Amino acid sequence: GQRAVALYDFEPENDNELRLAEGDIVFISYKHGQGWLVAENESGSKTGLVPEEFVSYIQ
Repeated sequence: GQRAVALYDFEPENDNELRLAEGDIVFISYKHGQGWLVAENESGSKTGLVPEEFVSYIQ
């Protein structure tokens, strides 16, 4: 997936959503819909939905 980093902490509230902490290394697999990306964690051991505005792509 495409290299990115988490901008803010993200508290899920749902089993479909992936918890983030500010500064986490992640990889974006695809866009699920308006406002939602499917992401994997640094090692690829976990995957889930995160807000589109809570990540930035690594240049």
